Amino acid sequence: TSIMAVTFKDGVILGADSRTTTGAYIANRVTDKLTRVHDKIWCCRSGSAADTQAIADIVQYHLELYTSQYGTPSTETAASVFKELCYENKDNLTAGIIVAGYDDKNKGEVYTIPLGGSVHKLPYAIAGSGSTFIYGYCDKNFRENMSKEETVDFIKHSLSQAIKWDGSSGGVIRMVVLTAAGVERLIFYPDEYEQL
Amino acid sequence: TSIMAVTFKDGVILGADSRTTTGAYIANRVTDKLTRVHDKIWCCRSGSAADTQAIADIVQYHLELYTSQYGTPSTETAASVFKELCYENKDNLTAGIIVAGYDDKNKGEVYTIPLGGSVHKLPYAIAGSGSTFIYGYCDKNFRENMSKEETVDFIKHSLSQAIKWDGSSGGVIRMVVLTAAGVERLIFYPDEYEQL
Amino acid sequence: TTTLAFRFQGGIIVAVDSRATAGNWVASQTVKKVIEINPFLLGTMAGGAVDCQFWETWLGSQCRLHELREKERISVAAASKILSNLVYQYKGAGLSMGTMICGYTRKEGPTIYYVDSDGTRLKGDIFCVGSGQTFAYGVLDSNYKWDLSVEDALYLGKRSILAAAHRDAYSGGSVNLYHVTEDGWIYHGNHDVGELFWKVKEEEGSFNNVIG
Amino acid sequence: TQQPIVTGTSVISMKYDNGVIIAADNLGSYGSLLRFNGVERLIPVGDNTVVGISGDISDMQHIERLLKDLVTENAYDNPLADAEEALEPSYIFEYLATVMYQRRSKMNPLWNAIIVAGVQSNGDQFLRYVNLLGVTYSSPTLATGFGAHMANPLLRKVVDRESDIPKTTVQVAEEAIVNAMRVLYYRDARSSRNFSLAIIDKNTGLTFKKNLQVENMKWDFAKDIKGYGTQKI
Amino acid sequence: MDIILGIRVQDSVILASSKAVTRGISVLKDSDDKTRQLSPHTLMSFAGEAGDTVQFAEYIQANIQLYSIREDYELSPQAVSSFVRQELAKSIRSRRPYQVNVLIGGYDKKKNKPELYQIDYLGTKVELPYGAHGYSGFYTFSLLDHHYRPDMTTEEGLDLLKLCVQELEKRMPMDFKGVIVKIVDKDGIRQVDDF
Amino acid sequence: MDIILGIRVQDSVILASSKAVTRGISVLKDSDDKTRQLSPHTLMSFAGEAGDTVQFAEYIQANIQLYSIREDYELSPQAVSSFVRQELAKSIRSRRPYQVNVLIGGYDKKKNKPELYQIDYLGTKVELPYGAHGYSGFYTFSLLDHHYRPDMTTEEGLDLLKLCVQELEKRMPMDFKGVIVKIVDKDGIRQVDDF
Amino acid sequence: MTDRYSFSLTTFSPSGKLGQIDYALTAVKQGVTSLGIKATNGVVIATEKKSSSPLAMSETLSKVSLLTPDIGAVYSGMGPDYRVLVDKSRKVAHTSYKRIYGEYPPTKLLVSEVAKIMQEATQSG
Amino acid sequence: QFNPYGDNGGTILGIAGEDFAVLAGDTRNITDYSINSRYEPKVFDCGDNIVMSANGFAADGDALVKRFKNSVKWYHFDHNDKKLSINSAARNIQHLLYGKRFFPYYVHTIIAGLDEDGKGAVYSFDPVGSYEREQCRAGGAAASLIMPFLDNQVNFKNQYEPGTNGKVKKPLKYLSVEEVIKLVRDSFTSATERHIQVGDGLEILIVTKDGVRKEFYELKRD
Amino acid sequence: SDPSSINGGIVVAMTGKDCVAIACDLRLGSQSLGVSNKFEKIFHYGHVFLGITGLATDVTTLNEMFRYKTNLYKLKEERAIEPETFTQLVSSSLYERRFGPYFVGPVVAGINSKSGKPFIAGFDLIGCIDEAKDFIVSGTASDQLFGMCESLYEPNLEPEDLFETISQALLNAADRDALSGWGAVVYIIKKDEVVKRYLKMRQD
Amino acid sequence: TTIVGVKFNNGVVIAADTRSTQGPIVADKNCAKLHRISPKIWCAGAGTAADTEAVTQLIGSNIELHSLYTSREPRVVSALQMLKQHLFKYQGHIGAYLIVAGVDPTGSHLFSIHAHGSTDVGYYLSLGSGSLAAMAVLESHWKQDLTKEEAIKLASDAIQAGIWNDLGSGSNVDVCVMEIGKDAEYLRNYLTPNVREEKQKSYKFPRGTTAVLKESIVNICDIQEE
Ligand SMILES: [Mg+2]
Ligand SMILES: [Mg+2]
Ligand SMILES: [Mg+2]
Ligand SMILES: [Mg+2]
Ligand SMILES: [Mg+2]
Ligand SMILES: [Mg+2]
Repeated sequence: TSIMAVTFKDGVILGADSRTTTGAYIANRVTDKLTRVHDKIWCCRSGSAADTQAIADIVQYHLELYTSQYGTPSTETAASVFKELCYENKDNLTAGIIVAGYDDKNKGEVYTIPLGGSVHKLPYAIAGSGSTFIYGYCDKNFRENMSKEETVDFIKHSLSQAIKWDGSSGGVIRMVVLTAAGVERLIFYPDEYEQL
Repeated sequence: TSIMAVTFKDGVILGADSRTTTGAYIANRVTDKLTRVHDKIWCCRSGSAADTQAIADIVQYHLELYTSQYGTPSTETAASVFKELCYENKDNLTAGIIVAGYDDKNKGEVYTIPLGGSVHKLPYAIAGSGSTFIYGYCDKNFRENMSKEETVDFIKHSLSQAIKWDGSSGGVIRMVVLTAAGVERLIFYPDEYEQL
Repeated sequence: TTTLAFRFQGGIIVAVDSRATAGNWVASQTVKKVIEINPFLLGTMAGGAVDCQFWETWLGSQCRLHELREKERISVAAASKILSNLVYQYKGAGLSMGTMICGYTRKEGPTIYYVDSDGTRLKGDIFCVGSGQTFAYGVLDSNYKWDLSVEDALYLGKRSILAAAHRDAYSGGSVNLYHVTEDGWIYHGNHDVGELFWKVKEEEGSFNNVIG
Repeated sequence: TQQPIVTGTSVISMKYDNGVIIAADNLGSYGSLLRFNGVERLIPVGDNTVVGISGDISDMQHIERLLKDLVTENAYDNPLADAEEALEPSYIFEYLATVMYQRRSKMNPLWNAIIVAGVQSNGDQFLRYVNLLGVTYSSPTLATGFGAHMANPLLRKVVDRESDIPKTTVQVAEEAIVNAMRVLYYRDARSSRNFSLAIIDKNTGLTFKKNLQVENMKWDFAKDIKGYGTQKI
Repeated sequence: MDIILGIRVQDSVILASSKAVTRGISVLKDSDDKTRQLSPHTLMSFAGEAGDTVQFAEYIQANIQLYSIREDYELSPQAVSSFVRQELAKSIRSRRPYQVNVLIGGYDKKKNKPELYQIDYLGTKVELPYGAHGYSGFYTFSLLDHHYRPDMTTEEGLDLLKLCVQELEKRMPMDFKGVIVKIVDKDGIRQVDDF
Repeated sequence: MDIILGIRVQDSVILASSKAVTRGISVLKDSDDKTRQLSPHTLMSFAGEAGDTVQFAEYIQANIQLYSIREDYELSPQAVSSFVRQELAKSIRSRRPYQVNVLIGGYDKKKNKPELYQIDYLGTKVELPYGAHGYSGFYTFSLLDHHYRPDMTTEEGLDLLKLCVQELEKRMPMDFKGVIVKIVDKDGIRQVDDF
Repeated sequence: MTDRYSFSLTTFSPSGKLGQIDYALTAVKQGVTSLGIKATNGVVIATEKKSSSPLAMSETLSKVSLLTPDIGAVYSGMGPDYRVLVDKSRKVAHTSYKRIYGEYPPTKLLVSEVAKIMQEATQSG
Repeated sequence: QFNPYGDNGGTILGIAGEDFAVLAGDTRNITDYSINSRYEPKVFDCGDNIVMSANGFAADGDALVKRFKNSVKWYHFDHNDKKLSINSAARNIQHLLYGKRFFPYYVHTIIAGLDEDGKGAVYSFDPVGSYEREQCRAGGAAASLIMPFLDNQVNFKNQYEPGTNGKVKKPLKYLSVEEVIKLVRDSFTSATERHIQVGDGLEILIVTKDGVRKEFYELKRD
Repeated sequence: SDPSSINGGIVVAMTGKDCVAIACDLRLGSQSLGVSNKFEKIFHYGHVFLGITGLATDVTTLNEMFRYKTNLYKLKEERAIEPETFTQLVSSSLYERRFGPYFVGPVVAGINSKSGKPFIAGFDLIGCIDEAKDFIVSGTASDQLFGMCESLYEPNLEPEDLFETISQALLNAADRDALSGWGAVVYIIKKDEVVKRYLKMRQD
Repeated sequence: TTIVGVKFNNGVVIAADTRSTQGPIVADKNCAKLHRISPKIWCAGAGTAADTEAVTQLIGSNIELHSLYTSREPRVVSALQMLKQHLFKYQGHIGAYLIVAGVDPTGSHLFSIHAHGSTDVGYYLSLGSGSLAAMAVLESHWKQDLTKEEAIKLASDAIQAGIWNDLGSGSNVDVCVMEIGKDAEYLRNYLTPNVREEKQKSYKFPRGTTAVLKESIVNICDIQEE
């Protein structure tokens, strides 16, 4: 798995590959790892698919019940609920989740929650097996307050390299753009990103 | 450990960090991992220090005896001797060696010899624990027939990132330039490369 | 450790060594391996020291509650079975116990029950428990008679502990003697094995192998 | 029972004549990966206490929330919450020490080593240690992890016993701490150049210094070192 | 403990059980009676792990004695054996199972027939003309298979039992210190004091 | 095998050795002689792992018999015991060590003295007035410590030996099927056929 | 190949003489004079440096050799044979003594070891 | 795997006099080859003229001492400020220890004080609660170095009266508090020389009818 | 299981004024079982004395080995071996079995016949020399001996005073060890006389 | 154990503590850890004490024979090469960890050697259980162009850090100074900061205190004449 979330001027973009493996067999080559817990709060999932699906479903439930009572939750609040589940059940979970969301007050925010269940607010985050190969590239190429087109290129180039080197990653590059304008899904195929 | 060798227009340059660790303790922070097996055939060492020192010393002996009889050996020949030792004794060795050399006929050549004892001739090679973090960066930034100054910058920037992310790597960035002109040693200190 | 107890005409003799070891290290030479449950009942300590201590003083509390409620001395059978049923509840948890519950009542006469941390409960005439038990058994079996005098019986128990104290590395220090009668137990002193060995060697002519 | 995932390395500290100093780098390692470079591991409680934490970062964040909650709770129905009935370093420590030992006794520890540094109401210096086992001890100098092996020897040359504390100024104490942090950067493979330092003085109060860097490093001698024995070039 | 044998003859059931009690290196006792009277015409012998054997036997005894008082009636050997089997079958899936094997020898006063039941610690019940537990059967069954007749007298059964014990004493490595023999018939339970 | 005892009295050495050979669940033999005559006035009893015991004993026997022929002279018990010890000490650091414990009872014709040597499989030699191997000493040494005198007659030694065997038969769990007793004195080696 | 000379080249002649030893002594007789004198507080050994050529640096040719810090040797006869004997004598002082007893051998025992080596060249194949 | 136990080193020594008692212990606290503290008090005044030390794993040591001090406090509340006698304290500590029989306090506990007749008393406990009154007891790291010395110099073991040659033992004459303190100091000085975990400082608590007094002495810091 | 503590036993050596002392217990056992009360652990080759603790078969084997080697030494050297030289021989002999060692704790004691200087030395099972001025200890009660020696010992003791010190050090150490005791022997060694004394002690 | 090596102007200095231990017990309180490979090549050892002694004597012996064979004074690189190839062959089973220092016709040298056969070059080095305490001092006070007097001070201060802070190290400081164009000076017990204080009591017994069974004269002399 190769996943990342990047804040930019107009908000935040989540990116992910689509490969799910059982050993060396690709069980699903068109997986959707970008999952929605609220209208403009999404997450990238890595680790145990069962665990991360179960967690996400519980978070979506919590934020739906939160919204019914207290109105739209913050991205920080969503990250807190993720953390609470991951931290308290750390012995029985293998989950590495990046939380990304768009408020109007706070704008684009990215939180990463690694295996232990800690929370780290960052300008951008990378995770999954393929992330190891792009720590150098992403650190050298990331800038704050990029445009939408620049951020899409940054994510596309980054995950392209992660896919190139990581056997556990591959397929299509899915992306979800979170801004004031709304929610936009993007997809990029092998013939496009491999030649980069 | 973070090590690499890069061919360029005038020949080849070997690069390395200087950190040697025993667990989390830095046993030596000024290690020289760029070792000479012949006048213009050097190698970068990763893995067991005892193993790679023992191998290098044996290769240097073999190439010294080769030279006495048959004149200057090729870089391919040096890589072959490394391979023979690494392959035949694979059960008792933990060695990851990059061989780099300059002929006048063949010019700059780079051979990598990973754990198994296989040989791979490449335009450039990266290895060691810190190499994982710069596969993306090096693949995106490497060009063939670079100048001396460009290649030094490429290696400096690459190992800077490897050092930044890998705890097992650090200290100074040592480099050795192999060309028709001769053998030039370079050193770059933390205050220089950290701010890149 | 070496502990013994045997029934005879004059009641029960209880005899124990005094040594406690942690590996090869001799932790103590002055350990009390006879628990005075009450003035009429005695228990021996082998296996786990605390397990024997704790649960046999607890047993004394249960015996006291029995005779308060029933206005009558508890039988040795009933006292031993309270302890055995207790340790049986703990079976598997890792209690370590090998003890003789000794007493002398009207209805039973002199009675000895071997109680075990595996839940074993055996009535018997002669019992020997500990690392030096085999040495004590030899002296006991070859010299035991029902019609022993209180004086000779006390010596036999003392001599049998000495036999074990000499040969068994994890037994020694001193010998504690008790004589259990119907009216209660009677303490018959602490006897240093070092001084006792030479005394017995000379007077008895035994241990010719040893130079003195 | 768990294993630590995201970890923080050495916390070092020492007493001086008017108070205590404590320091810790800003790194959150992920095994050999130097993952997070902006982690604050010194957490102040009020204006008289600083708790320095090493080990598992997720457990550190949990402890950070317990201390935040402790301040809130102390203020409840407490008119003297900012005066006579404010939280003391000794109260904060004893609470943590209780929690650490309880958690180890349930076989589910907070995988940390903690140093509580502060100044009491009467001006007395407070410096005490507690870890995942609930083991506690006090000393003129205290350090966790690698700091114990490399920092303590250096800090003990300044304050070797109780009688050396009044003779040690804040400038000398801070100098020793800063030098110790440099030594740890040379020699600890799980350390970073960036660190935070906190001074708690009975006169000047709590001074919290962020974004400090290890400087005046010696590396020039590396150029002369060649090979591993016989090599000359 | 070690060896327990059982044989059902014409008009009685005979149970033979070893007297030795070994605790590790030593033989602590050589006169132990490994049996309990459950009712006037029902006897149960037992062998297995220390403590569990007697604890289980006495627990069964108490339950059958309780039934006898409540109903003023003696349960049939078959009924007692089924109760015992269920307790052992319940035990095998418990937190800490009873490690006890039993033989139940009884005389059914209604049917006027002797009955021998063999039940192991798993709750495996079988009605047999003769039975054993552990290694005892390995030495004795070939003799019993050869000599046994359903119309044997009590005296003939005891002679065949002596031959079984003699074979055990010859070929078994362990010294089990002889056996206590008991006979269950229409008149009740009695011990053969010379064997 | 199991139990081997030795006692040095005034003018002779007495070795007692069990007769049982138990291989598996069965006692295959009850008349096995666990001893070899090394020379006319030197006897060696042995106990340990199957095969190794007899192989080792016969190997020693052959070597001492070879020496006796070459020099036309009988080695002293001390000399024989030292040779045996060295072989066992050599054996313990071998690829597959001899797992054999021995007692060497001999009469020194030069000194006119009986001598008993105890040697375990490690090559641990001790000269003793009485000795044993395995668990045998645990049951018997307290009796020997009490009764033994250096000026005992052969008949008194045999009586003390009977008491040791009786204690073993009482408290040992294993049936060792009695003992074969042999006496080593100035006249040579002879077997006590009734014991 | 293989050394197929596994038999003695020195043998007793009918008169009882060991020819090769006598002939070796003849070669020693032709050799340059060397001597030794023992005093109460020391020993001296001496010889002539017979230079084969004046262009040769006779300082590089050491006829007198240190065997141990307290033992020295000088010879007469064939120089190359001496040189290898000195090498063996130095090594045997370590392998068969210093590495066992942690000290250098006494003169007589080192001499004994050198003598043994020379004896073996008189009997070996 | 998580290991809930640790070894904090240290060595303690309790000696019962005729009308007094001492409980001594070094002040060094360690893990592995590192020193945590050169002065970390190990012997504590628990009130009612009782002194206590729980040596071994310091977390369990502190926990036990804390619970016993608490037990003294509640004994006063429940029983009309009655003084907790040393024998009663000893039995109480047994139950505290045995309470955790299957997850023990990894410590070797010693208490000291005066019995109800005013005589010197020392009680010694194993980790799981087995206890016993003793005249002399060293505990902890250098216990094996100290006890044989005490057998010889306090109880006069293996010492006989000159001239008699093994026939008459040296008489067991009573030692003063000044004499005991000398033996304690020499025990710890010797232990410091030959045991790496022993050193830095020696703290002695002396119990008499007048109360509890403290004495401190330096030890080698290497 | 642990070869160095199957048989049990102890040796201690001390220096005095113009004298050395070496002492040992007499016990040989099979773990808990006491087997022999006459198993002496001190041997001598000329004027050099060697104590050996540990596995009893190796104690015996090494004694026979050093008798062998010191006998050949004497025939070739034409003189008795000295303590300093013998110490190096013991060290060399143990280390040649580096990866299959004798499970022993040797202790050398003696006076150099030429210089008259008292000498003691100790080794681990593998050959490392411990050349202490004051004392050397070895065996299953080595901790106890270290404690006794450290407190009881003072330098420049006269032969008859040194006897009392080493005897009391051994006895009280052995009485705190299950696998040591059953008698004891003390050698008092002067330049040209050696006295051997058997001590009376508890036999448990 | 704490051992250090420090380069200076015209040579090199090594130092070591003097405590050898058996687990938590101090076997020798004044052990000599500074060993001689050749007159001007010295080394300090940590790890398995028999292995460090054995390997230095073997290489020291072969170095002497090599020096005699070549008519040249021994070089540190020769000791280094012989040590590492020996240790590598035995794959760490010979538990020798050494700091090798010395002077020769090539100059002054300082190396470390680990048990598996790896070697390192440096201006300042430390090995043993107190190496971290010692290295802290070296990293705090080391500079280029140290004088002889400064290097001795630094080396011994680094050993002291180990003595006080490391439980595996203690007692005294041994130092050896190897300067170019000079005899190497071995300074046994250069510092003595751990003398035991006088005891409170004398434990000299009255004569006749010990019970004796038998006395006898031992015959140490040979078989006598006549
Ligand atoms: Mg290897
Ligand atoms: Mg780094
Ligand atoms: Mg034996
Ligand atoms: Mg100390
Ligand atoms: Mg003993
Ligand atoms: Mg004993």
